Amino acid sequence: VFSGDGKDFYRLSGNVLSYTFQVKINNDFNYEFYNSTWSYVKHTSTEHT
Amino acid sequence: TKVEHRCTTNKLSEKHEGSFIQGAEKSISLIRGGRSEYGAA
Repeated sequence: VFSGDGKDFYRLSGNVLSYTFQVKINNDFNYEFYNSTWSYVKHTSTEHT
Repeated sequence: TKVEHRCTTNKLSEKHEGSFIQGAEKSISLIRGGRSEYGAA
């Protein structure tokens, strides 16, 4: 068999029903992010004379 | 003679800030045919 995924002839056993070098590539990506920020300020003043 | 004079005050302030950013990305891909280095790429 001539392959083609590597460009080389190879020899198969007489037993094997089929051997084949067609490629399939399957990719799955999942990315998930969150960023949170809170800021708080308070001031109080009380006075007399 | 008797005299009295008086004053009083109360005061406040507040401030806030907030942020929230959220994101999702997904990809799904299939390749058939080609050679594994370039199909990978």
